[PDB]
Amino acid sequence: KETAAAKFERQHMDS
Amino acid sequence: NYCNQMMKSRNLTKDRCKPVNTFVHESLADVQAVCSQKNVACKNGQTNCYQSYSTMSITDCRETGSSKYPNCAYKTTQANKHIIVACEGNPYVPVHFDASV
Repeated sequence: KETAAAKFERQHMDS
Repeated sequence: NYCNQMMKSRNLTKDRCKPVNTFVHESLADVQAVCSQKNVACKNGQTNCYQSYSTMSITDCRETGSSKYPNCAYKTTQANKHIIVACEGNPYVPVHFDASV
């Protein structure tokens, strides 16, 4: 389901 | 608290307390662009890491010494620093947060 890039986004992105 | 709120909502501390985690308040497009900027070695020795040319708004979330599941506690430190991310795939996109200088 969750890929590494997707995981990075969920964990570190807050535009 | 921004860190307690954000970590929770992002499913980060729903089943445990993550000791530390940084949040980047720049657009995703701008953070993805770092994968073609300054090539540097990750702290582990790997070299698929990239440092951003300019500083970025980020918030460091660190558990306090008192924090213990289910009651995680975080200290919120907002700052502006260069970010260092590890990149992989096609396209070359960030997959890990290495550090912030």
